[PDB]
Amino acid sequence: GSRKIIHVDMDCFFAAVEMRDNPALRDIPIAIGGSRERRGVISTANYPARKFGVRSAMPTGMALKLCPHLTLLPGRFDAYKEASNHIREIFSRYTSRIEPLSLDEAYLDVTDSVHCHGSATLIAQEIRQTIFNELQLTASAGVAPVKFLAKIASDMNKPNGQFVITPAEVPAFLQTLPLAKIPGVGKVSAAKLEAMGLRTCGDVQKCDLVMLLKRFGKFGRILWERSQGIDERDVNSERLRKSVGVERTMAEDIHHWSECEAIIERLYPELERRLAKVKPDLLIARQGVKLKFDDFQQTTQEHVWPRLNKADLIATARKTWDERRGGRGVRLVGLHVTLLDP
DNA sequence: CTAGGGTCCTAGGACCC
DNA sequence: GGGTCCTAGGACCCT
Ligand SMILES: [Mg+2]
Ligand SMILES: [Mg+2]
Repeated sequence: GSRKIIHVDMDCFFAAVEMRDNPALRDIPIAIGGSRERRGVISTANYPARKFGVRSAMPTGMALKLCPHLTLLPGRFDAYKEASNHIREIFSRYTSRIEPLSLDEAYLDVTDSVHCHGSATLIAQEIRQTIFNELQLTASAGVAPVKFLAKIASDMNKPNGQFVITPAEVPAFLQTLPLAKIPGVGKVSAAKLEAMGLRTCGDVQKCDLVMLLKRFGKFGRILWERSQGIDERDVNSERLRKSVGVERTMAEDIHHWSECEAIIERLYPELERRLAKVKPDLLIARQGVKLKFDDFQQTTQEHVWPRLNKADLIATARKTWDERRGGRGVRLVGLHVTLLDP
């Protein structure tokens, strides 16, 4: 009863696309991200930039201190979406059991596959080769009996490689696995776990489930399970979008309601255009707004509402402005919609 | 020197039983 | 008191 899960993951995705489309960017340090003047961050970087320490989510000013010649690109999201659609269609040549997680990666359940004599190792390799043909981008892959190990495995031999974890290999792999490598255990959790002496899955195996449940709730059950290679989550090909949002961080903090309202007037057409692609009649379940202040606290207020409406978003933003700003400056304004259930 | 696109979980009061 | 909805906040995911 052992499944075969593939996780496929594009290498330096946004950057790989810009270098394919402009070969002049191949050997110099490049990064997709907002300028230092726009108070931006790095979305991703190529390997020449990463050598300097440039990483995703790094503030762009820090990226530039590490790497003064970093070439900064704004991003061509239709080009990334196009490559994304292409690799998903390549995935469909092998199975319909496809769960995309973002533009550039998916899980594949090839347990019941007929291709490559049932070899998941060879399927992953054929998919990676096919993506390099046809798109001229490289992908890495991970093969394992459950999702999270497959996703960990696709990181271990990148770029342009893969890694297979067999059931017999799972116990040795887990013993020294840092908890922070499990998808969904982030910096805050890893720090709480470290402070109680839990660094690796081997550390957590020596823990009582009941204690984990008390100290972490349902997360503690996930931790206990994952530390044993237990991950019964099925590959789900029927997930649907639940929200759509449009927000912007300004280059300077704003301090006047007129500035905030002016921001909303530019954001609203974008939100309407993106909703309409998926919901022509603009019918929704909730809509709402987001402010982030200069102390980086952020607040949202959203409410049941039947149909995208600009004035109500202005009105709600006005209240949030008056009622929870407390005289602080505002670095970000955002709009938001929750989509109807079906 | 701190983005923009999202998902999922938690938690208190409202409302319903 | 138990479901479920409503809303807010936050950890976390991707690039
Ligand atoms: Mg990637
Ligand atoms: Mg990815």
